[PDB]
Amino acid sequence: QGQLVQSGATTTKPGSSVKISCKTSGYRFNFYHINWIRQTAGRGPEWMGWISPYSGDKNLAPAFQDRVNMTTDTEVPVTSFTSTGAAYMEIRNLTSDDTGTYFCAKGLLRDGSSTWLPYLWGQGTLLT
Amino acid sequence: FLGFLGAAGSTMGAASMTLTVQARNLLSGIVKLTVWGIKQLQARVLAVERYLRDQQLLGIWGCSGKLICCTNVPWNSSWSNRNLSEIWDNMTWLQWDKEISNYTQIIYGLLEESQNQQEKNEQDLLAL
Amino acid sequence: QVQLQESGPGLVKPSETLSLTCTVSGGSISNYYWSWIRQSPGKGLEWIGYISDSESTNYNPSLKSRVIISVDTSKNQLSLKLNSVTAADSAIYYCARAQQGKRIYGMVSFGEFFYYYYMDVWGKGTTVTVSSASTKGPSVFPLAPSGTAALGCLVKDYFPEPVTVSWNSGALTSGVHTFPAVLQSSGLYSLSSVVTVPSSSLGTQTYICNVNHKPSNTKVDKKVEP
Amino acid sequence: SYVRPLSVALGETASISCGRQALGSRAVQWYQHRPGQAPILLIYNNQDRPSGIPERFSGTPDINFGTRATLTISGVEAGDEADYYCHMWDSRSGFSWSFGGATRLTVLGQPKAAPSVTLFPPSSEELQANKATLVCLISDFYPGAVTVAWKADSSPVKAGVETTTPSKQSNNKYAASSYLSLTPMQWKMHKSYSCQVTHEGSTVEKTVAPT
Amino acid sequence: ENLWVTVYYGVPVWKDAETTLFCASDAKAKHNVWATHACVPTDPNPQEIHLENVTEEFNMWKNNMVEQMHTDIISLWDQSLKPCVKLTPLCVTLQCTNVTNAITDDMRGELKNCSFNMTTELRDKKQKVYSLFYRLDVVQINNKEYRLINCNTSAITQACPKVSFEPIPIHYCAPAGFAILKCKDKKFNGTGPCPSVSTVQCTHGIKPVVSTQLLLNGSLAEEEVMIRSENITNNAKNILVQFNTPVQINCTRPNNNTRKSIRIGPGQAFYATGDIIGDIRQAHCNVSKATWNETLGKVVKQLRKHFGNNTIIRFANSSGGDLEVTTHSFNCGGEFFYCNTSGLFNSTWISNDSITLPCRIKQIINMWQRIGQAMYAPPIQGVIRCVSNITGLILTRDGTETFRPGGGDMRDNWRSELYKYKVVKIEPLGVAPTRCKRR
Amino acid sequence: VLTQSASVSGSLGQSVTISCTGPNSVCCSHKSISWYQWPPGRAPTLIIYEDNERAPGISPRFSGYKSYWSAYLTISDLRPEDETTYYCCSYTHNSGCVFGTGTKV
Ligand SMILES: *[C@@H]1O[C@H](CO)[C@@H](O[C@@H]2O[C@H](CO)[C@@H](O[C@@H]3O[C@H](CO[C@H]4O[C@H](CO[C@H]5O[C@H](CO)[C@@H](O)[C@H](O)[C@@H]5O[C@H]5O[C@H](CO)[C@@H](O)[C@H](O)[C@@H]5O)[C@@H](O)[C@H](O[C@H]5O[C@H](CO)[C@@H](O)[C@H](O)[C@@H]5O)[C@@H]4O)[C@@H](O)[C@H](O[C@H]4O[C@H](CO)[C@@H](O)[C@H](O)[C@@H]4O[C@H]4O[C@H](CO)[C@@H](O)[C@H](O)[C@@H]4O[C@H]4O[C@H](CO)[C@@H](O)[C@H](O)[C@@H]4O)[C@@H]3O)[C@H](O)[C@H]2NC(C)=O)[C@H](O)[C@H]1NC(C)=O
Ligand SMILES: *[C@@H]1O[C@H](CO)[C@@H](O[C@@H]2O[C@H](CO)[C@@H](O[C@@H]3O[C@H](CO[C@H]4O[C@H](CO)[C@@H](O)[C@H](O[C@H]5O[C@H](CO)[C@@H](O)[C@H](O)[C@@H]5O)[C@@H]4O)[C@@H](O)[C@H](O[C@H]4O[C@H](CO)[C@@H](O)[C@H](O)[C@@H]4O)[C@@H]3O)[C@H](O)[C@H]2NC(C)=O)[C@H](O)[C@H]1NC(C)=O
Ligand SMILES: *[C@@H]1O[C@H](CO)[C@@H](O[C@@H]2O[C@H](CO)[C@@H](O[C@@H]3O[C@H](CO)[C@@H](O)[C@H](O)[C@@H]3O)[C@H](O)[C@H]2NC(C)=O)[C@H](O)[C@H]1NC(C)=O
Ligand SMILES: *[C@@H]1O[C@H](CO)[C@@H](O[C@@H]2O[C@H](CO)[C@@H](O[C@@H]3O[C@H](CO)[C@@H](O)[C@H](O)[C@@H]3O)[C@H](O)[C@H]2NC(C)=O)[C@H](O)[C@H]1NC(C)=O
Ligand SMILES: *[C@@H]1O[C@H](CO)[C@@H](O[C@@H]2O[C@H](CO)[C@@H](O)[C@H](O)[C@H]2NC(C)=O)[C@H](O)[C@H]1NC(C)=O
Ligand SMILES: *[C@@H]1O[C@H](CO)[C@@H](O[C@@H]2O[C@H](CO)[C@@H](O)[C@H](O)[C@H]2NC(C)=O)[C@H](O)[C@H]1NC(C)=O
Ligand SMILES: *[C@@H]1O[C@H](CO)[C@@H](O[C@@H]2O[C@H](CO)[C@@H](O)[C@H](O)[C@H]2NC(C)=O)[C@H](O)[C@H]1NC(C)=O
Ligand SMILES: *[C@@H]1O[C@H](CO)[C@@H](O[C@@H]2O[C@H](CO)[C@@H](O)[C@H](O)[C@H]2NC(C)=O)[C@H](O)[C@H]1NC(C)=O
Ligand SMILES: O=C(c1ccsc1)N1CCN(C(=O)C2(c3cccc(Cl)c3)CC2)CC1
Ligand SMILES: *[C@@H]1O[C@H](CO)[C@@H](O)[C@H](O)[C@H]1NC(C)=O
Ligand SMILES: *[C@@H]1O[C@H](CO)[C@@H](O)[C@H](O)[C@H]1NC(C)=O
Ligand SMILES: *[C@@H]1O[C@H](CO)[C@@H](O)[C@H](O)[C@H]1NC(C)=O
Ligand SMILES: *[C@@H]1O[C@H](CO)[C@@H](O)[C@H](O)[C@H]1NC(C)=O
Ligand SMILES: *[C@@H]1O[C@H](CO)[C@@H](O)[C@H](O)[C@H]1NC(C)=O
Ligand SMILES: *[C@@H]1O[C@H](CO)[C@@H](O)[C@H](O)[C@H]1NC(C)=O
Ligand SMILES: *[C@@H]1O[C@H](CO)[C@@H](O)[C@H](O)[C@H]1NC(C)=O
Ligand SMILES: *[C@@H]1O[C@H](CO)[C@@H](O)[C@H](O)[C@H]1NC(C)=O
Ligand SMILES: *[C@@H]1O[C@H](CO)[C@@H](O)[C@H](O)[C@H]1NC(C)=O
Ligand SMILES: *[C@@H]1O[C@H](CO)[C@@H](O)[C@H](O)[C@H]1NC(C)=O
Ligand SMILES: *[C@@H]1O[C@H](CO)[C@@H](O)[C@H](O)[C@H]1NC(C)=O
Repeated sequence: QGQLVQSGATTTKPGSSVKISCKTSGYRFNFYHINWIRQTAGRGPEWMGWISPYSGDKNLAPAFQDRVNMTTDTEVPVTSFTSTGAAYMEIRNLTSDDTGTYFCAKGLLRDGSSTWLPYLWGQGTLLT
Repeated sequence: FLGFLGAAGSTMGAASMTLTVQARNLLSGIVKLTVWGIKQLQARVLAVERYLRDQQLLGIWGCSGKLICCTNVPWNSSWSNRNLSEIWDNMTWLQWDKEISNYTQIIYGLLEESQNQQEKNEQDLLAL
Repeated sequence: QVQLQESGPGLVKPSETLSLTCTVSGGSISNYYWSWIRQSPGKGLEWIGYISDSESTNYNPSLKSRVIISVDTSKNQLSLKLNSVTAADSAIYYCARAQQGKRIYGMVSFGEFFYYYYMDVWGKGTTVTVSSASTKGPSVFPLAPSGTAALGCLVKDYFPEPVTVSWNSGALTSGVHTFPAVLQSSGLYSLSSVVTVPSSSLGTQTYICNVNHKPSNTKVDKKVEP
Repeated sequence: SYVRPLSVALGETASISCGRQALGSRAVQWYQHRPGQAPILLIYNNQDRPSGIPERFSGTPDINFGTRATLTISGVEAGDEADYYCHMWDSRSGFSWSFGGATRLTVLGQPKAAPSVTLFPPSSEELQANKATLVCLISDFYPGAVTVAWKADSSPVKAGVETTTPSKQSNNKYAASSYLSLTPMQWKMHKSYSCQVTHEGSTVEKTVAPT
Repeated sequence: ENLWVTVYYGVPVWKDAETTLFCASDAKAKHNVWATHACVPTDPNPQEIHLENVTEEFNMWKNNMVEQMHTDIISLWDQSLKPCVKLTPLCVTLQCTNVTNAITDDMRGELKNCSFNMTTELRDKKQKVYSLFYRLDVVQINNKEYRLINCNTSAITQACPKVSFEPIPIHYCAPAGFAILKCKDKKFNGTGPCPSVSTVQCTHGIKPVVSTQLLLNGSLAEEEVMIRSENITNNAKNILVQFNTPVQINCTRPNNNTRKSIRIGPGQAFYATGDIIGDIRQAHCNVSKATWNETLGKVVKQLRKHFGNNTIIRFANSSGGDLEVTTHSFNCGGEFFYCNTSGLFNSTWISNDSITLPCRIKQIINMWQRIGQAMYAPPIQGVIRCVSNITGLILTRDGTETFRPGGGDMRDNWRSELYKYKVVKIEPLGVAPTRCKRR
Repeated sequence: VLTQSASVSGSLGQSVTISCTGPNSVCCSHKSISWYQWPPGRAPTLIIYEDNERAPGISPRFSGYKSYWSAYLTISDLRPEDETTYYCCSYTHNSGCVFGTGTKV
């Protein structure tokens, strides 16, 4: 299973910096990367970056290199294979061209050639 | 090298490469009528007892003295519909055994006769 | 700074209350503990009892039955009364200042301690004699003399001890030798005191005896000369 | 109570052991007592001594159980001859009413001293009272033991004598008296009366006659 | 896509189970009651393997190592008492008096001097002997006649005076094919999924210390102070407090006792308390009033996390029961102390020098399981003084909330040390699909 | 830079084939292609990863193929819910998903 609920769909004007949450359930939070992808209206869907909810290792697209901040906090064990985690993400030099719906998605597998691939997605959040 | 049971949380494909590290710890360790003697001796008999129960099946399936043997019974998908990359690069042996737990006694059956008939065919073939 | 003076009758009949007093001089009375001790011939020192600073009593079980120790803090006078006196009760009765010591061996909270008493300053003692025999004053006679010369007086036939003798009402003190008395078979003591003196002083420095025997209330004096 | 003798030589060090051992932690007092005199406290706590007592008097402290209460007289002298008492207090025994047995210290090695005999004839007022008494006065001798013998002329007389047992003087020597009582006739009728005092090996005599 | 069953031997998979655990002890050689000389030696390199990415669920209140250790300690004691001398001839009529008096009014009867006729090494001869007995080992009859406490209820056996009761580390190990699972989470409640898990062959060195109310010489929390219970909302489930800072406690029996060997019979000697050399004092324990105040202050803060920041809780003394329950009972240097703990839990805590504890001594200690067997502890000579850490407590709520200590069930002591450990069996056979086929 | 089909469509029963290609920086033989079914503004869905392997539960009607110069996504036997936009990914193990332009069917 696994379900990734997201934050609210609130709006703010340029220059600011907003944080969007992603609360995971039904799967081990530490076993799969967390990926964030944006569907801008005036552009094709753009992969922003993934981080490891285990190794803490991050990797973003160069179009977001010095403007984004993606973090996670430790998981809460529920059963031997179910945890509850959270994943946070912000943008710095933000304008109104960054408008769109934002998603969080966990990785596909935990080994192989398609480990981090966004497999299980969230509900999306409407922005400015 | 993670040690005995070191890859117990690692993927089935990963743990399957360190099988000797569990195999050699299966009857060794540190194991008068005193209470400690009555205790320590039945700990000695219990280790050899369970060890030969597993080796007997390993022999009755035609896998004596090998940590990975391929068989001839096919995978009835009702046991587990999951795919290979979904298994070896995703699940751990612990949760796998939890899923396939009911069908092990069934699988242990066709493994028993697939060898007992294969032994019978190589005896017909060697009669020429 | 603190001295002590006993005071006694010298004689008490068999079966009668023996009364004594002790007057402290120099310190307060209701501030310290005070003990009574008596020494009879042969028997060692005997602790009689003691009184606290807050004037609590505690008597030796040897004679707890017949002893009452009191105190009068109007002055510094402490008393003793001993009922049903018998012959064995004749002794030299001392009183002394007992000081309380607290010996602590374990935990004071558990009461692992005890109190010990010790008498640090003592009186001079007072002699009392138990005898149904009556009192009697002495009969001092002169012992005239004849490089040095000696002269004395013959305090004859008194009962009981003691008898105080001094020469020249207290002036003559060197060379005096007062000898212990003599219990004659008649039952009454006899004492003699002499003083060695330069031979030339015989004329005419008067040498006057001074005999006191308070049990009979008979103060006497006499002179000597060749 | 009963008395324990102890004899130490002069100059040596007396060690007076307490007659009753202690069952626990102890608070022991030492009193010095010469008969016919007020006792003086030597040591009140196991080792503490009041003022006016020299350093030659010492008592053992109670640091560990097992030590025995012993009074130590260092450099003994003739003035140390007395009864010594051990007032023993401890944790396990109750109220120490008794001062305990007395240890009578006699110091040896004192120098021998000869008597000072002085005889007196009966006084006139005594003879006036029809009673005659001669008084022999012996003093300043050591050791304190003398024999007295009265002699009417040459014949001996023993009826009428009354002699005092020796008694210590403040000079640490002993003194004694004796009184020959007699009728005033057997004083005049005899030639002379003599008091013979034998001390240690020698005898000494003073005589007097009615004149 | 042709998938076939592939057999694997040696797969890292286990399941919870129950097995007989054997003991290991370090080399130190007389012989202690725990028969640690009869245990295998421990490896000086206690190999611990960390199980990365593993989270197992623990439950110290359904654990079996505790229930197994509890029976081992009992069996070890029955084994040790078996060859020692029976004291059934000692169940006679005792003519007892108080020992030396002259102090506190009603502690003279705390220990008695007792004369009694006793068997000798010849059948037709008797001997009148005496012995010092504590008050808690004898009862009156009603005259100065007394009788051992156990004579109407149980039989009596004196401990072979060579075996020492000083507890020493025990290492519980699992047989081959099994494994011990350690939970290494520093905020572990005792129950629930433990995120940090490691496997060990044997547990650490566990001293089988039997104490009451206060848990002595145990393991320390690495952070905070942890409170543990099955159902904390249930007032009939004891609370197991575990400190992280040990509060030292100094206990002593000052009376210099003496042992008196008494020939009860042929080859049978009875060791009686002969005499008390020196003073007769009181046995007691000190704990620093400052530190016991502080560490009792970190107990109440973690207590509020289940009862409310505004709620006010208080500590009282034991509400009664058997002697071993109402007192900090334990063994110090050989003799069994019973220290009144009123001066330790007597404090009410609101929203936002040292103390001394009078102890008494028994030597007729009986069994907390079946009544019918009781031990005489032979009197230890000299002066007793042991210095120990208080590392935990055993409290009890009543239902403002009040907490009083207690607990006379031995296996609560073992849970305070075995909560981290879990026994599982290995199942090295695993089947899975692969694209490989035989021949 | 990873261009896919402009647009295509069919009818219930037949098939469609969306393309996906680009220069030697985005495609192909040295990179893996994944395909996503993505309704506009809502939760997307993985359908194919590393060039033909389909995610769990994906109906066997969906198929992936990869030539040396362009990857394909076959959607046989169409059904109503397939009216969607489809994007292709280009990715290796240690990088990110370079998405494609788009294709509505
Ligand atoms: C757990 O917790 C427990 C509770 O906290 C704890 O229990 C404690 O146990 C210990 C030991 O087990 C106990 O310690 C004992 O303490 C006794 C009392 O000591 C105090 O009092 C004395 C005397 O006080 C009087 O005198 C002084 C002047 O010196 C005055 O100032 C006082 O005010 C008082 O005098 C007045 O009051 C009296 C009563 O009101 C009146 O009678 C008097 O006229 C006055 O009015 C003090 O001297 C002590 O001071 C010393 O200690 C302080 C710190 O406290 C230091 O600064 C310094 O070193 C001081 O010297 C103290 O205040 C002690 O008596 C006892 O020690 C003696 O007894 C043992 C056993 O019997 C002996 O082995 C030992 O050797 C000691 O004997 C000596 O002293 C006695 C008495 O004089 C002598 O008779 C003996 O011969 C020996 O003398 C030798 O040594 C002397 C010095 O030691 C020296 O002076 C002599 O000249 C000679 O050389 C022991 O130490 C303690 O009390 C317990 N706690 C409590 C609260 O009770 C337990 O340990 C804890 N731990 C556990 C269980 O593990
Ligand atoms: C416990 O559980 C966790 C969570 O599941 C496991 O962690 C996961 O392990 C798997 C395999 O071990 C990982 O998959 C691999 O992912 C890498 C991608 O990372 C590479 O790229 C990063 C970004 O450029 C880069 O930072 C990395 O480089 C170093 O830096 C980090 C800094 O933290 C360091 O931690 C790394 O170890 C590197 O040293 C890194 O290079 C990918 O490269 C792998 O692909 C290769 O290997 C596979 C086979 O494994 C092969 O098929 C490929 O062709 C290719 O050769 C591989 O996909 C996954 O990323 C981990 N994290 C997750 C899932 O969140 C952990 O292994 C478990 N341990 C135990 C003991 O059970
Ligand atoms: C416990 O009670 C017994 C009595 O059954 C006590 O034993 C007796 O103790 C007294 C006192 O010490 C002994 O008398 C002593 O004898 C010695 C040696 O002869 C003598 O030197 C002493 O002066 C004193 O008279 C007695 O012999 C002894 N009897 C026996 C049978 O032991 C014992 O002391 C008591 N112990 C305790 C700790 O209370
Ligand atoms: C908690 O642990 C400590 C230390 O491990 C225990 O202290 C130990 O206590 C015993 C008995 O009191 C000591 O044995 C004795 O040692 C002295 C040394 O002088 C010796 O004279 C005795 O004959 C006896 O052998 C032991 O040494 C001591 N250990 C240390 C390190 O001091 C304590 O008892 C334990 N607490 C409990 C409640 O068991
Ligand atoms: C991303 O944002 C988070 C906000 O949660 C930052 O985390 C905090 O940053 C501040 C500022 O330096 C620190 O003082 C805090 O200790 C950080 N942690 C927490 C839990 O607040 C984080 O620093 C940001 N990213 C980077 C790279 O700085
Ligand atoms: C009481 O607790 C303290 C603190 O845990 C113990 O002291 C430590 O003891 C261990 C084992 O010997 C050492 O590794 C530490 O270095 C010690 N630290 C300090 C600061 O002493 C002490 O041993 C404990 N005592 C008892 C009897 O359990
Ligand atoms: C307890 O009492 C015993 C004796 O009852 C004491 O033993 C003595 O110890 C000293 C040590 O200096 C030895 O010299 C003696 O020979 C021992 N005597 C006996 C009879 O054993 C012991 O010291 C006492 N212990 C304490 C702490 O006071
Ligand atoms: C318990 O006793 C021990 C030792 O008898 C005490 O520890 C000593 O404390 C002093 C402090 O003055 C240190 O100098 C010593 O080094 C300590 N000894 C040891 C062996 O560590 C301790 O203070 C006592 N505690 C209580 C509560 O009584
Ligand atoms: O050490 C103590 C202790 C410590 C502080 S109070 C008591 N024990 C705990 C209580 N206890 C027992 O219940 C046992 C037992 C076994 C065999 C015979 C008997 Cl009589 C008793 C089972 C051990 C005695 C030993
Ligand atoms: C799978 O197993 C079931 C029962 O276990 C059996 O009825 C069925 O025929 C099997 N299918 C195959 C393909 O072996
Ligand atoms: C990996 O295994 C877990 C365990 O059930 C499962 O939920 C998950 O779907 C698996 N991953 C994939 C990609 O199927
Ligand atoms: C012991 O002492 C107490 C108090 O003094 C007393 O009540 C009790 O009767 C005594 N017991 C004996 C046996 O003397
Ligand atoms: C021992 O037996 C005798 C009988 O002769 C009895 O008088 C005595 O009281 C007994 N001893 C004790 C301590 O009761
Ligand atoms: C044994 O005697 C004691 C004395 O008080 C009593 O309390 C106890 O109940 C008795 N035991 C039995 C089993 O009757
Ligand atoms: C113990 O802690 C776990 C950790 O989450 C919790 O789930 C459980 O309810 C707690 N139980 C008690 C009795 O405190
Ligand atoms: C804990 O106890 C309360 C009442 O004491 C009870 O209602 C509750 O059900 C108990 N908890 C569990 C898990 O049984
Ligand atoms: C109690 O206080 C703690 C302070 O550490 C706080 O975290 C907690 O939220 C408080 N709870 C309540 C109910 O006040
Ligand atoms: C508990 O405290 C009360 C109050 O002082 C006291 O009366 C009672 O005896 C104590 N009980 C115990 C077992 O300490
Ligand atoms: C425990 O101590 C208190 C006071 O310290 C006392 O009142 C109470 O009686 C004691 N308990 C017992 C059982 O002796
Ligand atoms: C209990 O507390 C009260 C109040 O502080 C105090 O008066 C009493 O002495 C205490 N008792 C003990 C045994 O500490």
